[PDB]
Amino acid sequence: DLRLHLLLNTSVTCNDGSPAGYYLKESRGSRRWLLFLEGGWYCFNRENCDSRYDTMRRLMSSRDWPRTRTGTGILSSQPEENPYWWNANMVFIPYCSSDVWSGASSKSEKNEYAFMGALIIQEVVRELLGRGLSGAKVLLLAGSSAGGTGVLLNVDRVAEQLEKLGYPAIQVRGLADSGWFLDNKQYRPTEAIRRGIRYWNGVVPERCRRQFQEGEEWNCFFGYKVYPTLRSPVFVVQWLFDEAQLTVDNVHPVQEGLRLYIQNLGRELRHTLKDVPASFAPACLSHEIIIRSHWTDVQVKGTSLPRALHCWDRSLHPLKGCPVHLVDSCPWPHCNPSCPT
Ligand SMILES: CCOc1cccc(-c2nnc(N)s2)c1
Ligand SMILES: *[C@@H]1O[C@H](CO)[C@@H](O)[C@H](O)[C@H]1NC(C)=O
Repeated sequence: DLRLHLLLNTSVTCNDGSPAGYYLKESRGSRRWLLFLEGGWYCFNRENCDSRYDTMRRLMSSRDWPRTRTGTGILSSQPEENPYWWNANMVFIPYCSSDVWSGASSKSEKNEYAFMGALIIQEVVRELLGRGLSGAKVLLLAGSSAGGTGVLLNVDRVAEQLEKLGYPAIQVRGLADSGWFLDNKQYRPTEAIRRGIRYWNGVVPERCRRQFQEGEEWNCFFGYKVYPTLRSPVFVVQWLFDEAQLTVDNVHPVQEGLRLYIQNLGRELRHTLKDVPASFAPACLSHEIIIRSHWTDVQVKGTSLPRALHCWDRSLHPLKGCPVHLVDSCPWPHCNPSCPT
């Protein structure tokens, strides 16, 4: 169980002005820290944010949050559930900003909602330094779905923040799960992200912003475009046939047209990962994995995800029998026998 702490700086808020926060389980004998970003889509104007507030309110407010949460998957402390980092200090950061963790805008007389995702991450890091993070050797910023995209948008800013605060020896790294999307042709959101950035006062990494420039910052929400601009090591986990990708593409006895569409999506995803040295991409139809209790079950080329992450750790000190780049080559969902049922 991880215990809730609401942020002492009450100007850093969820969508409705209530305080943001984090859940924490400390491990006194460890210098590794795992900060996980929750996912859950986003909203991009007054009307669809109002709808979200009616029936997805825990993603917009802390008023009804429970005081504890059970750590699962990579946030579990049991070695049998989490062979990778079971003895680490564990942090779960709830997603209550509806902005893919990019926003920097307060609620005010002209803004019905606050969008403070980028500032929530910075404030969590600041307040954790007084609770033991000042002694860390590695800070892994991880996340799933919108939280995986949030890793890509924020990992280098966390590294810069710790450098400027006088902690140049903490190694900052990223783990992006199910946040690597393609701005492809639909079978039957670039615009929704463009509108969202203006609504949220969204911020993107500096080098990516300089490449694409004003009005085109939406490009930096797409992994294959923002990843080459990053300096921190990032490990990319992505199902080749991601369900959120297919939903946006308007895909739901498969005939030739849809067969070719689905095979081309897998091929394109594989192509964007060809030069990503730390990656895990199985040929499955699914969505998210790293905080699932059965995350230990899937394998690519005989290597599990916890093993690949451990091999990544060793590489940051090629390794015999300890691979870090694992991408399936077979071209149809569930051609990998270990896919989630
Ligand atoms: C942060 C990006 O989020 C997503 C997620 C899933 C799909 C898409 C898109 N698909 N087709 C497009 N033209 S954009 C974007
Ligand atoms: C509180 O958070 C706001 C928003 O990021 C920031 O401008 C301010 O400096 C913070 N105050 C303190 C005391 O940390």
